[PDB]
Amino acid sequence: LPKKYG
Amino acid sequence: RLLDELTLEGVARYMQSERCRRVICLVGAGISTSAGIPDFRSPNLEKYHLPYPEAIFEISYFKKHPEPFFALAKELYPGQFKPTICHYFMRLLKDKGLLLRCYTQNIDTLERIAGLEQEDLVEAHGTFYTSHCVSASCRHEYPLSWMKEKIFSEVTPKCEDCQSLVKPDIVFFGESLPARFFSCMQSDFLKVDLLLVMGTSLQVQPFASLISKAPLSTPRLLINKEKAGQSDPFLGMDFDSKKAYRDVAWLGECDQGCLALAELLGWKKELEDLVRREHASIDAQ
Ligand SMILES: NC(=O)c1ccc[n+]([C@@H]2O[C@H](COP(=O)([O-])OP(=O)(O)OC[C@H]3O[C@@H](n4cnc5c(N)ncnc54)[C@H](O)[C@@H]3O)[C@@H](O)[C@H]2O)c1
Ligand SMILES: *C(=O)CC(C)(C)SCCCCCCCCCCCC
Ligand SMILES: [Zn+2]
Repeated sequence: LPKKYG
Repeated sequence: RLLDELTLEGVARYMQSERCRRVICLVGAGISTSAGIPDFRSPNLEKYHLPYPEAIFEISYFKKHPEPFFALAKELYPGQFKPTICHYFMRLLKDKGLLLRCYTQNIDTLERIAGLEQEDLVEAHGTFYTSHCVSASCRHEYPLSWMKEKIFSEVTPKCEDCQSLVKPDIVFFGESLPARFFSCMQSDFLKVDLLLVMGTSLQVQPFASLISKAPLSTPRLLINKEKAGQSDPFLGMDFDSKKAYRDVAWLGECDQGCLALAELLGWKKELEDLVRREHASIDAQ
């Protein structure tokens, strides 16, 4: 699943 | 367009119209600063001697050295967990049958303490409420009282069944968000009537993309110290263009914004009574 970024 | 004017007063009139049945809240660290939990944007992480400052919330580094993160949690662990006026505003939305979902970036459990149930919440970056041993063959679960005690004793938390590390159920930068986040996002925004965005800079992804998932007619109210979510003139919310038609920015403290909106809705006394009663109960406990 998409990863936390930013 | 659904709002009769692009103001808080317009939002409040819309919320008390027959069209406004399902509200989604999108919240971040700004809603908990008045409860004593600091955000990252507003103007203390040198004692940890990290390769680069942001490594303390990255999974690559936590896996190599979990000590700095747990030492930070100890330093930040609050003396009491008292949800804010903003949290209790969302409790009122729940009580009145308006809250479809609260999507939160916060890990501090204050939404639960304020009385939002598991079904009401998408804790998009996980939570400190539960922790798990990291060994895939074990995954033993531990409650906050267990984790707090190991954080305070300055003892890295180890599983009692297998002695592996026990990690709070939070999503570090570089980790996958929970399946529930994507499943809720694929259904909740089909029929949402209002987005209430509070206390977030809309910079962490994929959470920030949630504002783009509502129908194009859905009003979006931002209650935040600074204007957020606008498209970057180099690299969204449209508050000020000649095309603006549905987004409203109320700039100030989340608590004061929620108080002002409550007052327009005729909930000011309800909200004050609720907060005072809940805080008094927490003090008595
Ligand atoms: N309480 C928590 O669980 C907690 C605390 C810090 C950071 N985090 C998480 O870490 C990530 C990065 O954090 P971040 O702080 O850089 O991002 P963020 O998106 O949470 O940013 C917080 C935003 O709230 C605003 N703000 C702060 N106090 C406010 C107040 N009283 N009223 C109104 N607006 C206010 C800030 O100006 C900023 O725009 C996010 O996912 C965040 O939710 C969680
Ligand atoms: C993503 O945004 C989540 C983070 C990896 C950044 S967690 C950010 C805050 C970590 C420190 C928390 C301090 C202790 C809080 C204790 C809460 C117990 C319920
Ligand atoms: Zn284990």
